[PDB]
Amino acid sequence: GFFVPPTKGTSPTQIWCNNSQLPVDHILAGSFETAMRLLHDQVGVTQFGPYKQLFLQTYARGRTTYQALPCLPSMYGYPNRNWKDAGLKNGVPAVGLKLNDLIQRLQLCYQLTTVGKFEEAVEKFRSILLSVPLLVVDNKQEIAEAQQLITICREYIVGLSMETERKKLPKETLEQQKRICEMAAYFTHSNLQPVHMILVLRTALNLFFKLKNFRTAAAFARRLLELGPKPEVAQQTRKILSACEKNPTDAYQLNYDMHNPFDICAASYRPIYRGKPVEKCPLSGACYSPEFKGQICKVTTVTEIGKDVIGLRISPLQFR
Amino acid sequence: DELFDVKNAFYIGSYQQCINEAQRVKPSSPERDVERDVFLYRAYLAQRKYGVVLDEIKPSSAPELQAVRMFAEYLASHSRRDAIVAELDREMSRSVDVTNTTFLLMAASIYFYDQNPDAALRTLHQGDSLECMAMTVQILLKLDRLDLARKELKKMQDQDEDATLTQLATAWVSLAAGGEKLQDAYYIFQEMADKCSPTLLLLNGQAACHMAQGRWEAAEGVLQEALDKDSGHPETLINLVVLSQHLGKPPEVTNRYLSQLKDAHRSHPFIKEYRAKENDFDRLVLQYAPS
Repeated sequence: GFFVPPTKGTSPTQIWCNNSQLPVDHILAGSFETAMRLLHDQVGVTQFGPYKQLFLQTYARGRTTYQALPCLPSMYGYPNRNWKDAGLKNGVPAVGLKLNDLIQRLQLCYQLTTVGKFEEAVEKFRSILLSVPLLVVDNKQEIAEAQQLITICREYIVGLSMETERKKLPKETLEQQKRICEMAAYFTHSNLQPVHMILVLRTALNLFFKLKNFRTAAAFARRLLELGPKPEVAQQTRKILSACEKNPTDAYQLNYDMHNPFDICAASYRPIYRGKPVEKCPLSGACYSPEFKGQICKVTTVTEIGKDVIGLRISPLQFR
Repeated sequence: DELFDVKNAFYIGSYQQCINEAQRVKPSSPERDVERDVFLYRAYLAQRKYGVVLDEIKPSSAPELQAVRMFAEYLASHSRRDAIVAELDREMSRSVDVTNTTFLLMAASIYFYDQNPDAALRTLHQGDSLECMAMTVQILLKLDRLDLARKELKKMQDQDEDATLTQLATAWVSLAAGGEKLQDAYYIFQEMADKCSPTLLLLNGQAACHMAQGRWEAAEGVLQEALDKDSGHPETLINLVVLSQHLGKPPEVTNRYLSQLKDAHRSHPFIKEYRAKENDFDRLVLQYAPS
């Protein structure tokens, strides 16, 4: 016999796929269809268009390269994160994106918000949100931070998106104005950080003051002061608040309850109280009124609103 | 061996050095003179100077040179490829020479590119040189059969434990083995660069070994040095892309390296693959997308 053509062994990238349930690991292996399926089932990704750059970019860092014999096609290397104990069967791809990287980029988002560039802020924010399911976290608390990081992103995305619309609506009708005040007050309930929470409270205060809805304005004034704004703002706020006390009454009844638990409709920008029916993005936690079930989330831009899912998977720990 | 330097310079990747020495060498045997010309043109081929080989190697040239020229046209003319493989198939079956190792190496090379590992391997199986063994090792590795590769290695390990060809082969196998073997590979690449010279080939070998283990910062330097010698060197740019992302560089950086690659080699296999990935992604978007 002597010469027998040898049969292919299993490729390193295939090994990675057979070894992980983590999306990024499959993207790193070039297994897009497999990666997309994982993202579709764990979280509810359905519109993968805005995930193109993440995939290609992630994929481009998957394998190193080096030459063997001159003139022949070069060799590819497949660095493993567990290179020490990875046999020729237990390898899993090196990690090229970490939680800290995402948390760090959050600051540019915070900056952009403060200086009023809401549109760019939403991009950076969305960019981080979509990147969380591409992590490979180590411990259980690191998994909580990832979930909390996603939460921050949607909170600001629907909050800022709502605001940019309110600024677009017309301000002629009394109705048109009651609508603006309402939206402005809804922002008041977003969980941003103090420096921003203050900026939106400051805004709502003015709107409600002009709408001669002084009783509700006084409450906004008190919540703002407790946040400890800069001196000038605090002073202005005390001034408006004493004005409001001369006539502690709201002219018009608005569709807003400051004491009844909300959930902003990320599409219509209207309140969905305590136990009312709501449809939520399986990934961002974004909320929508039942009408929108089955539609592509406006916050995530790639997710399906009604979709039932396994849940975010970014750590082997999550597979007991 | 009077052509020891010439060949060695070739294998470690410093082609100009190979070409320079090839010319300083004096025949001293119609055999050696042919062996020399063979490496001279193998070197021009490595530098992608196809025209030089196609024009200078004429019909009356030795059969060893003809083999080289065969690979040269396959490499140069994309259209002439199937016609070449066809003739190669015929020559390979309708005849039985094996003493001509250069022919086997060139023929096996064409088969390698034609993505026909079985034929390349079947051809090499007939050869008997140390290079035939190194090429067999390379192919076995690309076939992901480290086991078959280890066997061939020892085969050449028993024959010449210190030949740079055996040392390079061992490094490839080590890189494939992973784990501890990674440092072995690093040292042979480093020693080689130290003794001979730091060729783009050897520099990237070192970088691959460092990155295998998670030493991204230590790979920085070798990649910088390689890039400084040739912007547009495929392996360097690719490794830079990978390295940039691990060092946390601005995403534009990774992208710049990618674009730089397209500039230097419009049709490199890595560029083609990238394009292919873009394609099935668009295709897959359509598959999941709402109607």
